[PDB]
Amino acid sequence: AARPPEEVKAAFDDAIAARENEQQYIREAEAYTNEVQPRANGQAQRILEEARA
Amino acid sequence: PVINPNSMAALGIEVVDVRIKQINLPTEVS
Repeated sequence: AARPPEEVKAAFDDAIAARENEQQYIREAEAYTNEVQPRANGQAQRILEEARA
Repeated sequence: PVINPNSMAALGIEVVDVRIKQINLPTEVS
């Protein structure tokens, strides 16, 4: 075995967790987009109906 | 019919099967 010391092992684990968090941020951004767009569509329909009225 | 000294055949041992039971991640990665 050629493991690095424990102190830097913590940093190695942090780097792997950083990769996972990097993926998670993009996932949340796509979530925000998919959430926000339908609300815009609904507001557009609402203002169109208000104009008709 | 030469037997390498670092082989298990140099000893009286024969390995018939090697398998992995479970592969886990460190608790931070998990």
